[PDB]
Amino acid sequence: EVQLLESGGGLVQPGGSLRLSCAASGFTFSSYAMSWVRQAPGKGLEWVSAISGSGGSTYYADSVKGRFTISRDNSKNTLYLQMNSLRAEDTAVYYCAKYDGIYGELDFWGQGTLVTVSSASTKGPSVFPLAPSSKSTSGGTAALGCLVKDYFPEPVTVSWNSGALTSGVHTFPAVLQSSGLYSLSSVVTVPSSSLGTQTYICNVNHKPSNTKVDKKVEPK
Amino acid sequence: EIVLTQSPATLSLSPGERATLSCRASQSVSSYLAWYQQKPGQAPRLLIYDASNRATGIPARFSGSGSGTDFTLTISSLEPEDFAVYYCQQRSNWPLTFGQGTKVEIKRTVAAPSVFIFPPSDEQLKSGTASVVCLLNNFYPREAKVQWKVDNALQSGNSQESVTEQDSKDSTYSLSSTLTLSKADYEKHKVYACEVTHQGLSSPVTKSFNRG
Repeated sequence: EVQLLESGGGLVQPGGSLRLSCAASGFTFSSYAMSWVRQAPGKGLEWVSAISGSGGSTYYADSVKGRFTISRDNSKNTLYLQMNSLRAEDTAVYYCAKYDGIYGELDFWGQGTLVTVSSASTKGPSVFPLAPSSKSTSGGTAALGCLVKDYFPEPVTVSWNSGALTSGVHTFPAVLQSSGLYSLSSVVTVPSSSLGTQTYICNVNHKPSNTKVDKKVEPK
Repeated sequence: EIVLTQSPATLSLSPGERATLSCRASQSVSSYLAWYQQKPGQAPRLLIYDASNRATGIPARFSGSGSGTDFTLTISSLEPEDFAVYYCQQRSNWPLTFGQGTKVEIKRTVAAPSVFIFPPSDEQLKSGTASVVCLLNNFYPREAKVQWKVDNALQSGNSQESVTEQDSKDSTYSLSSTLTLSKADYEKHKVYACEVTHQGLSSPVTKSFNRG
């Protein structure tokens, strides 16, 4: 099966530069035109650039012409996007996508890589428990969680019991605070009778800052 | 460039109803028009290509029709998992362009939120700050009001709230509000209350604790 694996996204200064990579497998890379498409936080899809199978032909949206360069290395099955002169408005998840030469659609997409263009500093989160109590218990159901506070850039990932616990979990979209820092919470509802017998641990990872936390959430 | 206009912006339809989504191109794109589904936290996925052709493994309940400048995506029977943003896309001409998207929401029966409140941790307090969290769990519709009160004083400006995307299984929402105060403010007051208003509740629900 086809895969497109992206990398290279992260936090960069306005005016700075980044190179995104896309490692393609499961199909004949050189036979296909490729495209980068991006999506700003809370917004729709915007085509960025496209390159022919061989690389001799390239196309760009006007909003990126003269700053970004799309290129490919067929011998490595890799697509690239060199991003120069970055602006706050280039902040987006960038997708790698395979192009159908007959019908004109993008028939397969990578999962994306986040590019954040800002002058704000990287900072790791603090992780605080949302402790179960009688004030978070309603008839044999208890809620408990983790508050993942004050971090930058996005993203953070949150699992529960190293991913063994998935039912009833709600990990919320991060919110940007007035401080310029994000915060998020992740909660789960469990049987109240399990509070004395089952350990609940939220596993937080903020790779931007090299911050990993496991937070055991204990009854209050 | 070719502009693709999507209507409506939002479709809220009951599970099992037929969903019809419209995409209008500014100029004839012939049949070179595709449809994508994007679920929360995921890349778009091709549903339809060449105006009416279904991609590999795409459910038969998805279909497209149209030529030139008028196009339709149809979901024969909406499933709860069908909560997504749907986008059209043309490549009759460079530059490749996309519609602005239709969000299809699943209209389920009313569900009251389950309300939960959380005190700040000792660890955070030692840092000089106090966050109190209120959770509204598994409700419909999305509209809900959370009021924070500290010793009867409505707190405004010092909370942030977040709402999950519609659940793909039960069609509900959840909401988390964080009230943040200094440790000094928190220690000066007694009663911490979250008051929730939602149409599934016969009257507002209050969860509170005393710091003591």
